[PDB]
Amino acid sequence: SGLENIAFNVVNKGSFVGADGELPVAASGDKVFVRDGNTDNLVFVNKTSLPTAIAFELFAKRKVGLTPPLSILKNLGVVATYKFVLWDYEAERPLTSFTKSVCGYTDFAEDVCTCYDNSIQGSYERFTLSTNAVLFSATAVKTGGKSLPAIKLNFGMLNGNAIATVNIKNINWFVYVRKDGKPVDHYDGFYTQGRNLQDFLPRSTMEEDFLNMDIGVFIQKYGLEDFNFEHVVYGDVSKTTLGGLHLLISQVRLSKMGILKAEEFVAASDITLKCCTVTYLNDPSSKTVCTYMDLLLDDFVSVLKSLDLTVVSKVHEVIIDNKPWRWMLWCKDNAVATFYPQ
Amino acid sequence: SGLENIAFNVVNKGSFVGADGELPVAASGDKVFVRDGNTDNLVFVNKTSLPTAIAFELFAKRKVGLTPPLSILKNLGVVATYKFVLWDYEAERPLTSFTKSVCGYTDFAEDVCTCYDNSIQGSYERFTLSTNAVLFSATAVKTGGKSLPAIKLNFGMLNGNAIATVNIKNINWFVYVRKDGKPVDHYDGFYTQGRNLQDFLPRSTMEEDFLNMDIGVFIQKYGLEDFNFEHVVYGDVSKTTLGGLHLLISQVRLSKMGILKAEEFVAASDITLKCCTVTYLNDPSSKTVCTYMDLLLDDFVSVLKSLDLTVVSKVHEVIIDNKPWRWMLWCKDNAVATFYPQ
Amino acid sequence: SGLENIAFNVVNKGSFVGADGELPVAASGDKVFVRDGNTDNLVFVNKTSLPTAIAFELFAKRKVGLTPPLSILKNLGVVATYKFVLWDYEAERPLTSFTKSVCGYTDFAEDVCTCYDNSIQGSYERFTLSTNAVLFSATAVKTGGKSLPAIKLNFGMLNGNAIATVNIKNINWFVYVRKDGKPVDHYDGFYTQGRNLQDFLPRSTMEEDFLNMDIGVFIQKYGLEDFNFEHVVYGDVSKTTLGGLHLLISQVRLSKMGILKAEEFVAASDITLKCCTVTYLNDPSSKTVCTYMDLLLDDFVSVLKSLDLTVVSKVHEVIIDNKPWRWMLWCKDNAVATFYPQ
Amino acid sequence: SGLENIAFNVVNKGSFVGADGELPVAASGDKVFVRDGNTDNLVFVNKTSLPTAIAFELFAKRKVGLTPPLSILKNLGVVATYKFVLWDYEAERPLTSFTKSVCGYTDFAEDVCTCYDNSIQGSYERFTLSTNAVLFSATAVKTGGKSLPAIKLNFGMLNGNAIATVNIKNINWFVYVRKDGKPVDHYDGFYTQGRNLQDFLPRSTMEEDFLNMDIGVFIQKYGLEDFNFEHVVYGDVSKTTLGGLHLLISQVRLSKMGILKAEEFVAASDITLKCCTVTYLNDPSSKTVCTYMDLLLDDFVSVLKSLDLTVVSKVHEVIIDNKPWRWMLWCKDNAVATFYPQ
Amino acid sequence: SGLENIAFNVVNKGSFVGADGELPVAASGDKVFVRDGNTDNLVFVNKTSLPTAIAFELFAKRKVGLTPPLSILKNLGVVATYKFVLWDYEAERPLTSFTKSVCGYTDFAEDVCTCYDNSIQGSYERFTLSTNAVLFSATAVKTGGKSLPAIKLNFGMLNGNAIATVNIKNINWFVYVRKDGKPVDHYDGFYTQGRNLQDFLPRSTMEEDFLNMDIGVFIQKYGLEDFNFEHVVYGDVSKTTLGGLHLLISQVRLSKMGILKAEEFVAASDITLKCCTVTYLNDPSSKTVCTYMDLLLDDFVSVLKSLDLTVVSKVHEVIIDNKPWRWMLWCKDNAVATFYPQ
Repeated sequence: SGLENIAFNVVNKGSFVGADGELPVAASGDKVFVRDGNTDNLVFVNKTSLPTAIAFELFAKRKVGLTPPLSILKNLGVVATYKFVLWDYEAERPLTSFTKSVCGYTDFAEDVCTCYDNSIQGSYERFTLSTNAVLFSATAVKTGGKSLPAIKLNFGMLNGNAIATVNIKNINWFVYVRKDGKPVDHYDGFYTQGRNLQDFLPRSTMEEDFLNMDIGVFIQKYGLEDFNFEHVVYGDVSKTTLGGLHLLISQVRLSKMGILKAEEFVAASDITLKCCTVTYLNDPSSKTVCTYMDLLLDDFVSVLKSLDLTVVSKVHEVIIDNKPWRWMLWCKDNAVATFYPQ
Repeated sequence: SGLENIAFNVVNKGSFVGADGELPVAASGDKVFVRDGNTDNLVFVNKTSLPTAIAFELFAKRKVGLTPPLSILKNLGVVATYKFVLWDYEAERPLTSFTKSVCGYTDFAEDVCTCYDNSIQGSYERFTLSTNAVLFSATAVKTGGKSLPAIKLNFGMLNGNAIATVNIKNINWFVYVRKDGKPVDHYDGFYTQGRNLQDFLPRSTMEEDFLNMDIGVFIQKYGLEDFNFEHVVYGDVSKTTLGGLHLLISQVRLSKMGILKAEEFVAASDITLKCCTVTYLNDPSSKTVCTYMDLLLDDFVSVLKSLDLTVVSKVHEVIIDNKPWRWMLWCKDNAVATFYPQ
Repeated sequence: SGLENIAFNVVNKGSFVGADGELPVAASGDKVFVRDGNTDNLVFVNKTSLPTAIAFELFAKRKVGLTPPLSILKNLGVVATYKFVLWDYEAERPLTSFTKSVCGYTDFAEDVCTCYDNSIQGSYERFTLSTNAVLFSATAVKTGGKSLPAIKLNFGMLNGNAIATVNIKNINWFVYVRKDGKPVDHYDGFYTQGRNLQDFLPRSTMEEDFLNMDIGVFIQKYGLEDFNFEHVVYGDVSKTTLGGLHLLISQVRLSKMGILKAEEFVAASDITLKCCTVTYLNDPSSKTVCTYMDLLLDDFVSVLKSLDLTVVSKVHEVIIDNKPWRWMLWCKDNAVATFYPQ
Repeated sequence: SGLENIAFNVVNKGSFVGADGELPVAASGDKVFVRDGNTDNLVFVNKTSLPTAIAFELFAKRKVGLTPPLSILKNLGVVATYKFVLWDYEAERPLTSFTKSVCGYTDFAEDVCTCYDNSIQGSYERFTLSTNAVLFSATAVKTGGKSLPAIKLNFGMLNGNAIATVNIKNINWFVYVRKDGKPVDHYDGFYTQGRNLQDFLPRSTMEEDFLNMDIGVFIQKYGLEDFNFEHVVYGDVSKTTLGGLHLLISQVRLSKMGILKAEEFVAASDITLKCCTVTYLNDPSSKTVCTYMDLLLDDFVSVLKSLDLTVVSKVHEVIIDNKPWRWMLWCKDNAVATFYPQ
Repeated sequence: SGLENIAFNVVNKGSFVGADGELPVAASGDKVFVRDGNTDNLVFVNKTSLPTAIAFELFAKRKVGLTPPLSILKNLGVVATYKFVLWDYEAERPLTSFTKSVCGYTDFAEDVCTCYDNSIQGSYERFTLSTNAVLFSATAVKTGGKSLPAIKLNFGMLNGNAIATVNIKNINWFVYVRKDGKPVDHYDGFYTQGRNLQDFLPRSTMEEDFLNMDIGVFIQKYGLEDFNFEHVVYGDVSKTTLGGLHLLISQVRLSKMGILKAEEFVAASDITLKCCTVTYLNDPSSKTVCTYMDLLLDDFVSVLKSLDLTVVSKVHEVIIDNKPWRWMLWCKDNAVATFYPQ
């Protein structure tokens, strides 16, 4: 019921909930203001390529609180969301430029891979009829008494903050794909965790141990002697060009030791393969193009312990967030020399 | 009911009429667009200091078709309009920055000189109760069987075009003032006509005659020999500095003779005293600060024929659009030498 | 003496002090630049709805160093400041859109509730003549009686940073109201402290103890057993929906235990009742609409210890920053169940 | 004395004249507004790449009224103007991005080819000392009866309008060059007239005759039979590709016959060689790249009657506005076939 | 090869490296977006006074990784960089508005003081021929074993992060000046270190000691009793006006003790003399205009121990970053009272 009503919701409920009320609002350049008697309050700054009042609407209509991770949805070719929007809080930007039944300006009429939120009346039915589509759900989906083959997540986001099953608290997402007119049989692979350098929290004993233990002690405990962990995960800050360092957790640990900067090529929370320029001040070291992923450390190790250490170079395909990724492996004398994506 | 509904009205009815329907719209910088399937149509360009979507709303809510002239309303200290807006089509801009019960963003809560349109349910009643306010009406206003003292206009505007009573067609506006808590007794003076150089049409036989006749013939016919009409109204293009030329109609006539440019200091259709830089190409002449008014030529003459030609210099006060204006008169040998405003 | 002079002051003294000198300046979009020979330095970014050069001037003319808290001024209906501006450093914005004798573009000629700074020549006189106005000063007004009912503040701001009387350092503001033509008799209630989550420093032994002590120990020491402090102030992070948490200090303590995000609905330092979306990562918990105020913990307690624990539900009115606020109280078996604003 | 004072001058005197007074002004995007109590009036729209308040200042400080033609000044490599600005009314833009002693933001400290206005105290002295510089003056500059020789113009501009010596009215400019540390000996060539298609007026009997006479009659009278005037100047509208048409006056004549559009490649009034896409509706014909110059028809003809009609192709150099221009000449059987610039 | 190719490089390599590939890009306001199928990703936000696509190009063409400190280059009057740009990461802005052979829009044709990067083919040759120019190099420039003498730096920047020779890691820059047509003989003075308050790391045992030791212990160890170190460097937070505090390291130490804010007057990383408004919350104290420099503590001390403590006031000239700086010295009874720049 108009921008004045949406402003009322955003100011009083932090998002559009369908509350009654109006505030005077005007977009002006990339800013949204609300007239508060004798003062104009800034309530929104547009970092999208959309018109400001539009970006503001979509932000107000984002799914608030508990949300599914973004990169998987992006990876499944999601083009538009149905009756909600998913906000990338890191890039400041909806998941895509397109919606369905959200906003006239951005609505995308053509049949296309659409993402449905099971918590919303009728989205399941529209999803099942589709040739290509994705469904997510706080719970599983069935027909029979027995269910539907599924992507099962034991972590998620909360108002754009990374959260995990953790005192005993269950964080679950069920994500379903239909493609070329039929359910996808099965879902392989690992899932990126969606954490960031500043707010990183460990989600496994092995991760706890990586951050807390001495190097030799951690390597011994988990039997990693043939994987050049000191290079590949710990990072080698001994030359001016910083070696390896290819997980998020690598940065986390090293920044406990000293001052570490990581400058992301393109700010985003809906991407699997990440990349930054990384600088370590204390023992001056940097790597201009530092690829990395936030893989659960257990999963990464599990990948290492399935590699052939006898070849000199192979390219291995790892399935992460539902997509094959090319990881280069250099070996030497039955130990890993380097292991990196691309 | 939201910008999408207002866009629907503007695109299909040229203004907001309360039609049902929605078009996707977004302001972007100083432009308004409507999404037309695969194309964005530009429907509005903002030349106001207001936020673009706001300026667009107020424009959509302007009084359309037959309107009262603007400069009188401005001159009566009008601060806000009640339940409509008056659009200055020349400046591209509402009459003031303020409304009442039109638009949250621009609404002005405090009691102030408000302008009411009698065609709108309830505006008369609110007007009568006010300490300061203005009312306009297609017809007169009474209590008794006998009426209300009034500003009576026999001309007006039509979608921002100047129109006059003229085959037999009546153009009337009745404008009423209440000030310091009571009706204004009486209304003196003349009214500017609101025409422009390009679209000027004569409204009297004398005006017809000014444009059509020879100079000597026109002067003789109307007995203007002691008023330096050749200088004051016809304009003297014989030196590089163009003399006199102090009515709109002066420009109109001279531009029939040759190429005349008139560059307004500040574009506006709600101002009484006008001013431009005027250039005549054929017999190169110009006047940097050329004051002028669009007075009915009869009224101007009537003012001349009430001046004392015996003084060397007096400043005369003329009442135009309800305001005293200072007109300088230099006389010499019982004829006018110069007569100009300021 | 023009924008060039104001730029000179801002660049060399961080504000307009009346220093002589000039620097080439241009606003461009929402930015202000200074030509430094071969380089344009960005000196200001406009987050207000005012034109950029104008927002820049008012920022340059803000009261620098020691300043009174803002929300009380806003609460006393202050519309404009006389010969200075109060900068909200959090919103990046003058206190209101209007000044008096500061800047032409923003000056507000009409008689209205004006705020005067006693340190400025003549402000007290103008204040005393006013029908509605507020006065603030480092010292209190005296006259045998003698003082003049003033909301004696023992804390303040300092370049937008919260500071308190604290080694022995006095921070005082005296704030006077005239309303409907006469001094306000008396001033009741408590005052918000204006601290933020990141910079929070305790101001009382009780506050020191809330941050440092165990829960049971703190509750016992202050006899809070019947006030559900574990829910109302400590916060309950045990479900996905985070319970209670209704003071700034609540967030402060919880962020010492783990990673706590607090996303303000509208950034401002001139508002009394605050509100955010709050997320706790370590034991995943969040509250979408989390009302809170930064009350002195002693005062809040004092409020608790004046409630009737025998009713099931009452709405209590508490006076904070000179305004009645509705606080909801659910009781159960003579102990507080919930106590929150609205 | 500040933008407020400059706004006062522009609104009341149409330019900066040094009048006392202030109006609240604010640039906002590419627009400048003045607060007129309850209304923001648009007084300037920026079409320059300068910041808006700056472009507004330079416009206010332009030379008003009688001005020298622009393209010659541009051709003499003028980089900055001393204590004034020259406004290109067509492109809406100062002659260059640079001034000296006009505006801090655009001032150009380095010694460079500067243009001086003899009407301005001290400009002649600074000009004479310079290594490279241009001087213009409405009076010849002297020496001892005799003179530093000059570019002598018998035409000029008036508030951006083309004007000529013409009842008996003298329009003169005297333009002087110093280059590589010494007066320029002498000045050859012709000068473009600076007219436009809409406001074109003839400046010679030959020009009068070209517009008014029949083609054969005009050609015979002036003995033009061997110059393909019907193609080169009249233009050939007989095919879909419109032939020749290489003078302003060519367009002028043709637009008297029917509807002619001429879309300039780059709007400017400071350029000698012009170019447009030209379309004739009545007998559908167009030329995408139509080069032309506004040469005095007598001068153009004078150039024709100094060509060798015996060669098949030569490139001739013509001096126009103090610069050599390459004109291509195709001849056939001792008559011109084509004659065009480039 | 076009903005699309530059976007490809920035998104995939974090800068322009000459990689092949294209991404659709568009600047819009002060933002640059890349079309990623169904989504527009924000890749750059313009904080410069240049047009956005241009600022974006210069950023992509910055020197990446190991770079020379900026303020010295600025101090040597550098106007343009040859075939690279130096990015000020703090102000978000090239070092100047000008380049040579980088970008057409910002290229500066005229001979002027140019900076050359020895790592770039042909820059040394162009540098040597120049009348005024600067050259930097990670290797000393030679002559016959010996050398054109240089500004020798044992510290530098790394992707905008301050770094020093430091396990054993050499950070060197060699900076050479030519002026008035000939090598500069010799280079006196000290060099600012380019650190910031947040990322400050000590570069000397004395610096280590200043941060870690007690005040008396530090002063005694280094024999500083006659230099009012407690005021001049430690700072005096005991009054509401915070005394002395004239080094970066002063802030660093104090912010270890409690909450210290330092608001820079103009954000920059290319300036020697710094200045801010500094506020200490815990013991409320602030200094509006707080001048400071990040000098190696050893160098500052070295300057102190070369002062005459017998005068009451002298102004001392100190050479820092190749420039004389006026430092005021007040003495009293053969001990320093105050010592500050300006």
